[PDB]
Amino acid sequence: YKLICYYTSWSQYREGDGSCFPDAIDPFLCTHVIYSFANISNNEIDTWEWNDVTLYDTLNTLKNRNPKLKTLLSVGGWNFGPERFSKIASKTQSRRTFIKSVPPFLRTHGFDGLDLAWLYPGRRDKRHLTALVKEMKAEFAREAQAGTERLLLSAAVSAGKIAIDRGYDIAQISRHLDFISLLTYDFHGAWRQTVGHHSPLFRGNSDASSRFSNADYAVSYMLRLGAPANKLVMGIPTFGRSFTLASSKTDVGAPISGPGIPGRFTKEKGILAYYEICDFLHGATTHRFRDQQVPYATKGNQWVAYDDQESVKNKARYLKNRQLAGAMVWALDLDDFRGTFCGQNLTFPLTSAVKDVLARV
Ligand SMILES: *[C@@H]1O[C@H](CO)[C@@H](O[C@H]2O[C@H](CO)[C@@H](O)[C@H](O)[C@H]2NC(C)=O)[C@H](O)[C@H]1NC(C)=O
Repeated sequence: YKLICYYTSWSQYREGDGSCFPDAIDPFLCTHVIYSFANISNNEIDTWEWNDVTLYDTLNTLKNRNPKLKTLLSVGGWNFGPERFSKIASKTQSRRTFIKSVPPFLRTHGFDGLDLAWLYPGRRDKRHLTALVKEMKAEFAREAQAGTERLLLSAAVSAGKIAIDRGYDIAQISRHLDFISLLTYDFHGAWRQTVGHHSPLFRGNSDASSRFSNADYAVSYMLRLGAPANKLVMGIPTFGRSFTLASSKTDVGAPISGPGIPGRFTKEKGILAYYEICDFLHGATTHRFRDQQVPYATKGNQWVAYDDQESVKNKARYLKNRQLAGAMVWALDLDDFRGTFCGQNLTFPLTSAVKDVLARV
């Protein structure tokens, strides 16, 4: 089983303990660590933060304590417009140029592969996404001839039924991708003003409207579309989505007036690092959707939907029973990397909870 762990570039700028550098990562923890967001300029992959080469080096030295460890670099992300990806991939000339620029970059900085985070291809992009994966992989095979190890190629895909039908040809890109990561956590997406859990596991059978929103539906679906189990990796979140209530009501359906107030370290609306959530729980009321097997908490006029050690131990357990390739964890930096925020003395409590279940066969 694989344990893919995303690490983000901008977690270095957080104040106090919130700050995080590749330095704090346990090398023996995950199998694959995906460094977050490279960029594109003049049609070639390129750096993003001023000090990326430095940090590239720090992350890639962990492979010195753990040789089994594999690291990849990711291109795209939410704050990277899709029109941008879309326009590189639809002109074979600008496309072929980006591809050729990739292997040497990865090699110079010591990455074992590249990851595509084209955040949401559209109806008009399905065909080019395919071209890009196909051609990119071809380029990696041809390059392994120089007698060095073949660079890995992966992709982070949407888990929303309508998004998968609209922009992905799952059957095709699964042939060329080393693994596929399922973004199974943005379900109660950005819109609608009702309280709800962003990463529920099941249908929460007490809910009738949207069955397409949950890890289970998403997974079954991808399998039907043709992606093979041994390439699928299920996304697990390490952050919580927050709302500012608009009434005394706190149960399913309750009205929302907007996002939740920012975390003291995370500084961003509607979001909360896990270590922040640990502090938050003090004086907070905790509840747990039995149906979807995921917890939520309220305190004041704030309602937080999140994932704890056991809702996570559970998602992990599902993943195994359906025989998938492994689990993907979004942001080791959003977890309690110091281990001084969530009661117990453990470091990376959530990510290691997943690793425990994954390591028991
Ligand atoms: C990522 O690469 C992009 C595209 O190369 C960089 O984009 C910009 O470059 C110019 C100088 O700032 C601007 O005039 C343009 O707005 C812009 N091109 C676009 C958006 O089409 C961008 O700087 C890079 N991002 C970072 C953080 O370096």
